[PDB]
Amino acid sequence: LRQEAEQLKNQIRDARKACADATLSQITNNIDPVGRIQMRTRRTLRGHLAKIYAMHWGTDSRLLVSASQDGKLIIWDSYTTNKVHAIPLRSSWVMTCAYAPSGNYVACGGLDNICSIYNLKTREGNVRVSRELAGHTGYLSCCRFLDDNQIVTSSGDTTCALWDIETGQQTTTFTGHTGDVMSLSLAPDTRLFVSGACDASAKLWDVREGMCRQTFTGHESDINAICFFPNGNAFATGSDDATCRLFDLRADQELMTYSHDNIICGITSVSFSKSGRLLLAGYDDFNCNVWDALKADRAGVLAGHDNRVSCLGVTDDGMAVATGSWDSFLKIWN
Amino acid sequence: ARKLVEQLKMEANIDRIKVSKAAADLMAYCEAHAKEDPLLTPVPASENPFR
Amino acid sequence: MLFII
Amino acid sequence: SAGYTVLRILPLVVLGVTFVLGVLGNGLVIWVAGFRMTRTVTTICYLNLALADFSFTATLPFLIVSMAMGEKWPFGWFLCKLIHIVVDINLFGSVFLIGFIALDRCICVLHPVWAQNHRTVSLAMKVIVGPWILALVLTLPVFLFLTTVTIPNGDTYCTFNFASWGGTPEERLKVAITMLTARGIIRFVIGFLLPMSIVAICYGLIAAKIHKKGMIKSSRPLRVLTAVVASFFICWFPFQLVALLGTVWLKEMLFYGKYKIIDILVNPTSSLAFFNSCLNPMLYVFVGQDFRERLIHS
Amino acid sequence: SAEDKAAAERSKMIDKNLREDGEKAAREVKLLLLGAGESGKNTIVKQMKIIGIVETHFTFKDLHFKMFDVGAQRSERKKWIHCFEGVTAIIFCVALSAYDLVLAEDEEMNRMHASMKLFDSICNNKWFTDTSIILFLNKKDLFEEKITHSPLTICFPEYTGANKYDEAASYIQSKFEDLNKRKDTKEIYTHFTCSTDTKNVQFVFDAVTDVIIKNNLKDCGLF
Repeated sequence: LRQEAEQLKNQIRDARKACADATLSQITNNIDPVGRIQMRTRRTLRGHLAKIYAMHWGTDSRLLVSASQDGKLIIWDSYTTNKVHAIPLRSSWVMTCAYAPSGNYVACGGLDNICSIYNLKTREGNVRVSRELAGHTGYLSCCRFLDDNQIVTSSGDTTCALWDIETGQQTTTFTGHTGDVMSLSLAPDTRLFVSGACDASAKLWDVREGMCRQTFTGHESDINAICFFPNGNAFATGSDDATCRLFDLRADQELMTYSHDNIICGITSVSFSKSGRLLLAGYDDFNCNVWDALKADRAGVLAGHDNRVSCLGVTDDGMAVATGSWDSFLKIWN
Repeated sequence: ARKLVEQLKMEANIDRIKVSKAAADLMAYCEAHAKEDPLLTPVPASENPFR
Repeated sequence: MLFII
Repeated sequence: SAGYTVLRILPLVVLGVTFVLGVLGNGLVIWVAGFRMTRTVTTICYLNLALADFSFTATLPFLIVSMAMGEKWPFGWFLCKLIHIVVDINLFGSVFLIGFIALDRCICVLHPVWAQNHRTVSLAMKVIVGPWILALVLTLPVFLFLTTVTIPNGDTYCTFNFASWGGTPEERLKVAITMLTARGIIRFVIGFLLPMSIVAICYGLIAAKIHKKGMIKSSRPLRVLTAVVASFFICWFPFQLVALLGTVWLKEMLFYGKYKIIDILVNPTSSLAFFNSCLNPMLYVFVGQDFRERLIHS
Repeated sequence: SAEDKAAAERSKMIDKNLREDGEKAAREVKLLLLGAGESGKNTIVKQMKIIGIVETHFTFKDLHFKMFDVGAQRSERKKWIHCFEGVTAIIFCVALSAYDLVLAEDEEMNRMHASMKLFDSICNNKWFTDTSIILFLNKKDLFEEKITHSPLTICFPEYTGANKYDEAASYIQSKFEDLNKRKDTKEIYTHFTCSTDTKNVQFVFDAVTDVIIKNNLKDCGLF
């Protein structure tokens, strides 16, 4: 078993060499470069009094949810900087937040090991605790809503599990990681998802089957960010080694690396534009960098955050890119 | 041990499309959707809800 | 404050 | 005399450098603290002090050009009233804000529990705008009893006039002298004795507590405390002392003029007080490490 | 527009509630506990439990404390240790009678050395470069009788002698303080867990009061 396991691992690399014919950057040299992108802070959301760790963009491209360790979950009207709701969290130690695609539920999680879903469509008018998902021994790092009924939550206990809000119990549990899971992203068809863990490995998970469909090992440090390409056939992971790596699901290859010499700080959050050409990744150097997903050329900078940027999200319509940092402000870019 | 080997064998039998084909296919998606990317192609302030 | 006479 | 000529020219350059330094420092302090970091009670006090000093130094060149020509006021009555009112309000507010910062630091040191619990932003705004109300109350005589007076020679000096209020030369003179004495007493007591006693006691108790509890890991805190106290004293005490000496002997000065040294000694003391006002942003705000870091990052 | 005004008025009402709640959140002392392996963390909270992360909130001498326990967090510490950047103080618990004891997970590494490694990590942590540490040495009653049977040669070979409670506790306390590489900015308030009433919480109140003074003077430019 041990003898063949080493050869099996080499077999993946051996089959990778035959697949590795031409790099993504080599083919895309002839394409027209994006150039320089000038994004200005259109709106600054000043409603938090503590460090902000995660945000999620709504499907309507109007309402976004922001999570900070102040004990409050705020629904932001990004168009007019209006606070739709101010959810008082039972546990202030929240590091992730989710917004339902329908828009009726928001889920927050953190070191309390409980993923609490909140109902924004209460008849009385005040947000109440709809559910409290218990069953994770490790800290909740990222939660994403497949729909109103099902949610997938990544935890620090090395296992990410799929949950049912109505049932309140784990529908299935995904295992196979080594380090603590930090980031999770859902596919457009919600039939697949990936989880970034501390072992510098990205695992492709099948929601229905519940087993690791595919494993990617190209990073060198803790993977804190991950996000699929809009087409769903590729994804980019942001790790602590200051390198964004693009992986192809259909190729089992490291497509190309987005790294620079001027950056040595880790990567907190990554995301893609509507077309997926602009890979906007947050960093620990107090500013965000826009990366060309096809040539690794830095196409812009989103400096202006007083503290370290932790969350960065691209809205579905592509109107804006909201970046939140530890200075308790959210900045709306364009 | 046994669980790790089984997971490795499951991913070993998958179909690995050549990276050259994957790279070309990935670029095709960006070309088609570049016309509707506000970040790549800025639109006038009338279209932008953010002034 | 000012000494004005 | 050569010495008297220097004694008159020196206040001009003193107020010039005072205006430049005050405007620069107050603008930097406002732009940094009031817009590029979170609101704090100490931050609120710093913005109040910076605004008072900036509003004072904004009108400083008018006083500079007024005393450049023997206290003549080249501008109109309304402008003289506005500038004098603004200067008096800003000076009283700045002194009251120095006293309030001393009191707030004393409260934070002696009773940290009360500062942790009962010291909030809204209460800070109320108790920081209260001193502005006190400054307006003390400036009310400048609001009322100040008009422009033109001498027969053609020169104009907008000083305190009492023809309308009195209506009788003896009664007008009596009202003038009693109001001037009351103004001098109020300036000496509320302007100087009230804050200086507060500043000395408050900073003294902080030094006493920090020495008893042994938080002194460096000489910098003691240097900052003694710098604040010494600057405030050596700047305001000469001016208030000269004003008190002038007010107590004002009958002789107006009737005969036995003590003419006060008339030429007011200007250097006022210059030193204005220098204190302009150095307040450097002495109070720039000492903090967070503000310096924000400024160098800017 | 009337419709936007109603929506805007809701934001102002929400903004009013946020600052009032922020005042209540900023008037309470936040404390973090570290050190597992029967180090006395559970013992400490018992005397100060008058009123995921185990959060307890008690008020002593009109000062509100809000303690946090991360013992149940068995994952990587550095992935979430930055969440506590800004706490008033860190209450570290060390079992005095642990030099002879060995960790259950690893029988080749001393339990006492493990406590120093974790204590040194948070002293050298970038997120706690200025936060004072209220170090607590627990089980002093159990330590004063175990000191005679077993010397410090098992844990500290470089021990001169004087196997007594007074001498050994000071050496153990001094060893922990030597791990504080950021001197002149972090003050370690070492204490022995006393069974007397109100004495254990009094030291925490006194230590937090000193930290509050230092924090207040730092923000006003005095420090």
